[PDB]
Amino acid sequence: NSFEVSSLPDANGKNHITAVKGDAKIPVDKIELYMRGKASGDLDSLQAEYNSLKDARISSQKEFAKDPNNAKRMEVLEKQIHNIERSQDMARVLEQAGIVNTASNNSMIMDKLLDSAQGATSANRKTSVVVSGPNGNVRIYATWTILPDGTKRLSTVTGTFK
Amino acid sequence: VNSTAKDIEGLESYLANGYVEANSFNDPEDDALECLSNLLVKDSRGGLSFCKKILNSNNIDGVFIKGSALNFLLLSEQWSYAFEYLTSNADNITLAELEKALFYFYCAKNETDPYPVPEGLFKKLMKRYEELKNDPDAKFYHLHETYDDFSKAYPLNN
Repeated sequence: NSFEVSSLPDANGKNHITAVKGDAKIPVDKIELYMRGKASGDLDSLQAEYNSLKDARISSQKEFAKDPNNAKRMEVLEKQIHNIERSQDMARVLEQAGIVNTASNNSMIMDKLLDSAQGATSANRKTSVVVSGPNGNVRIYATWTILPDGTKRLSTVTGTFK
Repeated sequence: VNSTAKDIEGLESYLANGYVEANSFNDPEDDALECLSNLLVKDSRGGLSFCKKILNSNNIDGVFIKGSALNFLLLSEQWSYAFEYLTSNADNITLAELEKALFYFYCAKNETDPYPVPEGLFKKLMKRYEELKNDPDAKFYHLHETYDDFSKAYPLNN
């Protein structure tokens, strides 16, 4: 009972290291992006730009609304911050449980994620697993993309169900 | 950098398949938000059409993007559709949609001539907040803070 680590190309031809088991796949970078608080972007500067837009909209919403480039930027920034906060929260959750950021723990998490994905159809693209640590257990939640060949690629991991 | 046609293709793919590109390793909801908001500033009609399709889809795993779609409509010439959608769906809008709705009206309080609010919508929104406020996912939308801003903006209404 094992998973394999290989390199698979994305739509632009760029290779990504990927853990594979059965009919499921996890780009290994997902561990940093979603579970260990290293989501993309600089939180402090992102929040500063979002705040100035939010404050412009709060004080003058009609005028803010007139140029959709405002809504576009603000919403894009909001999703980046949202992805960072979910990822830092996940890192906090694993740390609280004593599941430190090591290769073996991250392999453990991925193996269990891959196991939970084996059934997944287009009828249900969401799974969850319990991982174990020195300071207790935690449930984590994954969402999956169903590919044209029916295999699954991990989209997201979060500490809470959505 | 995508044409409007390619952004539209990606959005129809997300609605039908759950991905914008089969071999994109990004979260497809992130890809879909890029496509939707890129479309909106280039092709308002098409951008707002796909906002509507996203709100009405029953086949989308993304929650954040339903907020986005609602939000772009609220801030567009088609705000009335978004008011109507909220009135008709308040009972079961998501966390993301509820927070956008509550935030929009908080902001609207500062407008010199805010749009007329449909009968009973604020009561519906508040009720839905009481149903969702204990959802452990709520904090990632700052629902509680947005609720306080809303209620503090409409205190006689509390």
